[PDB]
Amino acid sequence: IDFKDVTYLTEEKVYEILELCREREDYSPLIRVIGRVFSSAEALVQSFRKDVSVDIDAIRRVYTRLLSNEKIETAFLNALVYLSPNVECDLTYHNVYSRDPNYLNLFIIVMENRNLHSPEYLEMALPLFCKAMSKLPLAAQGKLIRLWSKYNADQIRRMMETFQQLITYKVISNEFNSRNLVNDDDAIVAASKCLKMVYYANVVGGEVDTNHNEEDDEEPIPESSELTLQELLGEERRNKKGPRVDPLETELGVKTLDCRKPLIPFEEFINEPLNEVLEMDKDYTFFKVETENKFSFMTCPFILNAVTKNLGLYYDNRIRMYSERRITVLYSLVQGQQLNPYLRLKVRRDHIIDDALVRLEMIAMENPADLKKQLYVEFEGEQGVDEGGVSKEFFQLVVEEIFNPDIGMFTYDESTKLFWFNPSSFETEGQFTLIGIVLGLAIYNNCILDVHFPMVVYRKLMGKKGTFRDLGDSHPVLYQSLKDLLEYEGNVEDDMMITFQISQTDLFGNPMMYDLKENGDKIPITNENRKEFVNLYSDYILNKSVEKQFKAFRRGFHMVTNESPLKYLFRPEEIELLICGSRNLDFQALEETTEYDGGYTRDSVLIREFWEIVHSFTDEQKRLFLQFTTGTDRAPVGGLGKLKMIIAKNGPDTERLPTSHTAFNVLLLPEYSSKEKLKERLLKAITYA
Amino acid sequence: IDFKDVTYLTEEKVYEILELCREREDYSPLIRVIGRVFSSAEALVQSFRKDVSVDIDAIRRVYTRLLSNEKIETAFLNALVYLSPNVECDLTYHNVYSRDPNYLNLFIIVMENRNLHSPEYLEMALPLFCKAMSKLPLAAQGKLIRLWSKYNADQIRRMMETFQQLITYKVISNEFNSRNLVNDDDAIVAASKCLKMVYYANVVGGEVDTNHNEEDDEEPIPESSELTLQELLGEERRNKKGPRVDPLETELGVKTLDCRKPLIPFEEFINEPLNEVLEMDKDYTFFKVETENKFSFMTCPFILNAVTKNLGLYYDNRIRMYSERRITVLYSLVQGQQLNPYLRLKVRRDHIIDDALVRLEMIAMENPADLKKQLYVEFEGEQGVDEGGVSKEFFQLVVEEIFNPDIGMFTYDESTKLFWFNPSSFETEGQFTLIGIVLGLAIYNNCILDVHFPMVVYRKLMGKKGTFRDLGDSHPVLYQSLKDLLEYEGNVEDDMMITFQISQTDLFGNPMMYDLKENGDKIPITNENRKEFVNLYSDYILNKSVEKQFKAFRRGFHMVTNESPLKYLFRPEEIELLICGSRNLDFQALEETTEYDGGYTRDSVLIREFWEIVHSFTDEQKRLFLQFTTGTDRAPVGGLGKLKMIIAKNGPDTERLPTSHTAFNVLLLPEYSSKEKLKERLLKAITYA
Amino acid sequence: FQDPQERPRKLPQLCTELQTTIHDIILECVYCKQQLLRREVYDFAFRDLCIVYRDGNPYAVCDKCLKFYSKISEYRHYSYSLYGTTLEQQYNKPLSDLLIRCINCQKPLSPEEKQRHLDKKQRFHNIRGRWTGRCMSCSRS
Amino acid sequence: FQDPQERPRKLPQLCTELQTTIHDIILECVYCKQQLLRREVYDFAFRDLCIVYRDGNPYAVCDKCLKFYSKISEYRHYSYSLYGTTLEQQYNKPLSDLLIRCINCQKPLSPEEKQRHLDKKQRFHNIRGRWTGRCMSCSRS
Ligand SMILES: [Zn+2]
Ligand SMILES: [Zn+2]
Ligand SMILES: [Zn+2]
Ligand SMILES: [Zn+2]
Repeated sequence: IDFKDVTYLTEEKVYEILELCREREDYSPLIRVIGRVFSSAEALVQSFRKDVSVDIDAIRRVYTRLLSNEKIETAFLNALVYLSPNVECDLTYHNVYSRDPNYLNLFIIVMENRNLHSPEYLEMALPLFCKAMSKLPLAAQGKLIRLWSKYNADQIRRMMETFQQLITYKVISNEFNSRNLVNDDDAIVAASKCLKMVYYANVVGGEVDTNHNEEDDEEPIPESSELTLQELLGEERRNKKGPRVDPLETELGVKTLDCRKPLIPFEEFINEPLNEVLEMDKDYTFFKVETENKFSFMTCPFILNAVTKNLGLYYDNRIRMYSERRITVLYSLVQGQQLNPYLRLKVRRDHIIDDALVRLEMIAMENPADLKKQLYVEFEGEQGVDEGGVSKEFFQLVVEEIFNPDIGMFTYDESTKLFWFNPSSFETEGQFTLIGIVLGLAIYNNCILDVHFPMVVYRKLMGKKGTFRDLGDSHPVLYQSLKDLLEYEGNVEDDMMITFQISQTDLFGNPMMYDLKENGDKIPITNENRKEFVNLYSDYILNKSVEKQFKAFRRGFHMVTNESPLKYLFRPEEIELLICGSRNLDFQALEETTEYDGGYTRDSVLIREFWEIVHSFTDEQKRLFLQFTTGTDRAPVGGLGKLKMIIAKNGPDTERLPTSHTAFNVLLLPEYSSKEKLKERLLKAITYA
Repeated sequence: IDFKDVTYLTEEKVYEILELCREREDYSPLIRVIGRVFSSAEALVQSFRKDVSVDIDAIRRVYTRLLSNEKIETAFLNALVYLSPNVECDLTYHNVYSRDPNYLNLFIIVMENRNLHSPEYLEMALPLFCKAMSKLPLAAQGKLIRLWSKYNADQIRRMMETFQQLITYKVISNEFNSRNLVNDDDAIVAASKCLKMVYYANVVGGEVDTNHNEEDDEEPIPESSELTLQELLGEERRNKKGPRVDPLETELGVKTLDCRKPLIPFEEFINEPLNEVLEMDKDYTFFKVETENKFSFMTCPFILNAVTKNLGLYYDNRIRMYSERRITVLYSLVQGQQLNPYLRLKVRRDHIIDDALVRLEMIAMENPADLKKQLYVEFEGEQGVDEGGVSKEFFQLVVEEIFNPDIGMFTYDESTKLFWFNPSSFETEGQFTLIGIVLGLAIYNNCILDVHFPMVVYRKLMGKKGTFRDLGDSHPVLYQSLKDLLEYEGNVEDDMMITFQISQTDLFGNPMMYDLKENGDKIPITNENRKEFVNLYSDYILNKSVEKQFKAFRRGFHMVTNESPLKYLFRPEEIELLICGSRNLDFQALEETTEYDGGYTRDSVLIREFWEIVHSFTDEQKRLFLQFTTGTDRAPVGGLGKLKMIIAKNGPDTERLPTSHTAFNVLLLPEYSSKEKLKERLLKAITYA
Repeated sequence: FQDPQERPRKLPQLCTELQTTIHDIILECVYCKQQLLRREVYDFAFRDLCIVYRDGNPYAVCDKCLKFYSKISEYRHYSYSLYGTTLEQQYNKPLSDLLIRCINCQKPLSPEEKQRHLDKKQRFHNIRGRWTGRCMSCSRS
Repeated sequence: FQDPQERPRKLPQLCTELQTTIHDIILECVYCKQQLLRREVYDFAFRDLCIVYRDGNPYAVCDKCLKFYSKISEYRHYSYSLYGTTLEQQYNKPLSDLLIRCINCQKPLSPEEKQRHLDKKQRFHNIRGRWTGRCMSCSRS
């Protein structure tokens, strides 16, 4: 029997069709019925019925019972090819999801197909399905994500790899460059939009804590001229909604910040072949300026690696820097003022903290928009153009003076090699705003810092209060002494007389007792409140013990980075690699990207002798060489390949040491006689500065 | 007989073929032989043999003997379709003209076809032929032009219309806009390149005088900083070759300046349908920046009308103005100087000549590059932004003070209503440089002047000395008294005792005698030297009587317009319409292009009442209205449609007169009660200012 | 004008409160403190701008200061650009019900101007949550 | 250096005439009158620049002044741009026989740089009859 009068299938009806079509040795009616009902959206809506009307476990049994062969598996391949175009325009024009929410069914049925992972769907079937899913309404995507969030890690992995190899295949299959972009490739764009649904299913399905949120960062008030304009337009009361956010973030109500432990590591969602071909100069353009058929991948930053995300942030800051250039020109033109396109910073080498404090504090009041100018640092006495080398020198100097033990700002931990906010630091809120500004300024001006912070600091910068989980990185010894209490099988009240009162050691040495509760001395620690005491203990040290120091630090960081997509693009774990750099010194990647000037070439005799010397350098001498040539001993985001070094010839053989132009990573190399002479002068040059 | 063993044809051989193929009532062998020899370039090289090897009169007789029917005329149509692609790439790659110059023959044979003018060749045959001709080498084009220069006016007319309707047809047939340009249309480009050959055949075949050339205009020395740079590069000795010139101009050795009376009026070479579709912003780009498949029509300025040529010159000056904006910004950035993107001109209304003299003379010495800045005029006391209205006011004021009778610079002629350089003006070379600068500044800043000059002045500005032909426009009365001598049949020595000595009346009234020769009093006028005396008489008044006054005037005009394509784009007859404007006041075209603001619309009641009033205005009141609203009483190049006037609402009904923002041609019109009130206030407004 | 709500926020109400007309009222720019020209007063009323009170005194804005600071706001506070269609989807409202001003002169866009924006695929710009377009007067070359 | 032809026009000849080496010669910029750095002297010799004599004294140019005035010359004196192929047709000469300098640093282009210009269809620019290109050092982003 052909079964030519049935439109909806059932968990047991496919079973009876299969059993009657099995011993008769003619599966063709089954092929026909599957190709009929699966290629029709309305048929799939009523198929395999019972926040969804489709029995989840029913279809999984049906697929595994029926896909074991080689004929019908082709029918599902071809049925998807026909169903998808009729279900994409149906969502795009007819608006069929609003009429009834049961239309989402067919997407669960299709995504339950195991063969979607197979490489026979990447050509025609999967790309067409992803086009249809990317046209689902926001409410429809919310239920699909919530339904997908209940899956296990292995199930989510299959879903993620399904769209990952589709992106990988289309990048490999097609040739993308500045002429033919990836942004206008609808197949990759749709697969990226579908990957976002899995990404948020990963987020909202893991360990999510949306409650331990820090206070809203104080938004810097615009300039007085801007405030006057809003009054004239009658908009001074209403305020801007805030930074750009993903619409799926609002619909689901859960942010990636709230996700502590996703089911799948976030780094698995990065499609590397896509990143090597993306052009972020035009990706940023489609991010800010809407285009009819161009899609920005910055709207899905989970897929970009650190290097690509760093580029997109660089273009945003660069563009904002240029807008400050045009404003000063107009001010000099129209108002007859002096051309100042720079955040001028005159400081003294011996008083760098105080001089930068008074200069940057004064700016934050009078003209807070000056912080958006390109940073220009000049030291007193020494006069020269700041092309970046002086700013790099200034950034290095302030970090040492800020994190020096004597200033009392931060306490260094020997075991973790990390600095933590010193709670015993009083009357220093100005300096904490300074180091917050410096960190934001380093990001704004694309300079990496030698800053060692626990991950909790970067979590708190984005507005998440530190929890007991964060105590391990900050204070491992106290974290160990607190979880040991957590899993104490015996009576905690009897064995240890610890109560809700804690003793803190000051820098001087005198301990003062702090009370976590109203009367913590009276109340002892019992098994009932043992969990609460640890929560209050961790909440105090990470959040309440340093609340004033961190409030100023967070405020200074905000006044520089508030308009950047930094909060949008970067998770807190990615902030540390952005502010700092890689500690890995891959001098091979440094060799490949190195350029030559003054007559030098990759085949010059001294050049080969130079690379032989530096590849035989120790780690300490490699750091000395990096600091001497580029101004920092840390590699940029990515690696030393991104540090586009230039070795330029500097005159004939001599006793003069090689020099460096730190601003442009240029090494000025005299043409020395031999390799031994080159090493002696190069070692003398980098071990002196 | 098929005549299947003959490759070259002859004036009498085609005759014998035709006569033997006539009574036999089968022309097909003639069709075959014509389609064989005409479609082959090598066959046409040896066909119809004897600075050319083809007998010119032979082929004309052959074409007229053989084209009288309807069958073979199609063979010539199709033979051209096949021959042209095989003769274009043959010229482009094989370089076949260098091997032998007899290859130019086939182009004379094809262009002798009368049916090229017919509209059956515009689709496929003529466009393909023009592509081949545009690939002729410069030397080959030189002989074709010289051969074509011997034709009569009617013959040249046929040649010009042949490529004109091909340009017209392709513009009509295709749709050209900012997306699909005309510059990349190779058929129109080739037909324009072919029209240039006819244009120069028109020039070198007419009345050409290449000898009466004025002295080379003094090239202003570059700024001292530029002179220092050329010394560093070792280029201070060698100098720039000069302004851009057409290569065909050099090969022929004759310029359009040298052509006084072309066989065809130059205005006939303007293809109007091409001009209405050209985009001069991108045409100018392809003029300066070479592009692979984009062709600039500014390289063939004969085809552009005055409006299009004005736009191309405007973009050149605009671009040069912007380059001065960027230089001042860099000077303020790098050298810390004051932002001065303007040619600042502070003058007094009562002493406009003296104040502009000292200011502009001082600039021409210290910073001659300041003349390339946008002109900013401000009067003493009255302080305001110069958006163009003050510059328009200044330009109007200086012309009246310059051409006032009392200053003694120019003598006004009542009959011709033209000013001529006053030879009795001494110690005024500074003022003559000023009016030369003002004329150049008006061109540079796109302001039209109320200047009445004879055409000889504009001829001398481009470097052609005035001749006896130019004396008619300047001094018609003396021109009449001099040609009357020219055609005097009787003995001029006997009837009139005039000699080579002339009497000139000074402004005071005292006549001083001038000697055209060494001893003109001794030598009388005879019929032998009667021609020479008139030549020396005309050469004195137009060139030698005012040589010092015109030298300063020409020098000041040169220091502003030397880098412009003005000399390249414009003939002297087109300079007057560029410097001045149209005297025609087409207020209908003014209505069509008028825009409205402040709540006014084309259908507003007062707007209709306004247009009813101004269309009933007299010529005098139309001039008053133009000067009041736009700052000048003359229409711009083209007409009043180019004057994009704006009528903006200015408050409610009142007794206040309408105001005008002259800088932007904005009329500020109160919403008056009635049409009678509107006329009374409008007449009061324009008759007062 | 001590009372915040009582003091007029628009030019006609200010003229009525002072017992004067827009034809004779004398106002100063809030930025340059210079007396407004008559055409500037008419532009201020036509552009639907709000009276600004500094030290208990009504102020307006002149044309040049308004354009200068609008340019500064566009340069420094620009957020992103949207198509008119995407704007309507975002607000679920027609463009005619959205207050969109000219980016240059701050004149509220007419429905015809917003229709032109839709027709030519011209993008609307966001400047600190203010949606801006280009008016006809500022659209002409 | 009274004699115009006798005085050296290049850095090596100037060093030989003064009995010094390029490693120790002390020169001032013709524009800013400031002593040239050692790397600036090496750049001057490497860029094949000419010694400029002001009031009978040999002068050179520093890097910043050279780049500034080269930028000014490019901005104000630019004439037109040509493709390398069209350049060769115009001069009937290979690019290797044409003195083309970098538009930014005035370094004479190497044959490899001119070959890159040909390959990427990069245009050569004319500035008062001086043909300029982009060198590798100034071509890098
Ligand atoms: Zn103002
Ligand atoms: Zn506007
Ligand atoms: Zn210098
Ligand atoms: Zn260079």
